[PDB]
Amino acid sequence: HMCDAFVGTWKLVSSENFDDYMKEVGVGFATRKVAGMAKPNMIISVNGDVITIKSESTFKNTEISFILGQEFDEVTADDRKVKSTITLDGGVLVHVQKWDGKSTTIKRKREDDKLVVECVMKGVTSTRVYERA
Ligand SMILES: O=C(O)c1csc(COc2ccccc2Cl)n1
Repeated sequence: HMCDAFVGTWKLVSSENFDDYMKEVGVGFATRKVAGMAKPNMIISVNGDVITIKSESTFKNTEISFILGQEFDEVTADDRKVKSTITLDGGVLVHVQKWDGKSTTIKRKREDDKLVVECVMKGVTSTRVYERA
């Protein structure tokens, strides 16, 4: 019953500061423009201890499966090769990505009927809000 309130199909409904977050991460112009247009659907499922998060969009379909606290290799939608660890901290899914001596964190939280995604790199934060599909 780990992650129950996250499981489902979610659709992006608002974004703030994502272009700047992507700039901070190092994403180039053309990828920022096309990625920034996307309205992904995020599909979260759990089977035993394994959590799967899929994102589907016209930019780039992704899928990660993981066990909380157990590092895995991830190729991000912007083509970074990162080492990721996802944990639950006080009901918040915390997804840390390490690459080339850098770090970024993606937090996912249930707030009312929304799933709120906060992406932080150095001093730059982007907030992306999803609704049930
Ligand atoms: O909500 C997510 O899954 C999520 C937020 S940030 C991310 C990985 O980073 C990118 C993804 C697409 C374009 C540019 C970047 Cl930097 N995934």
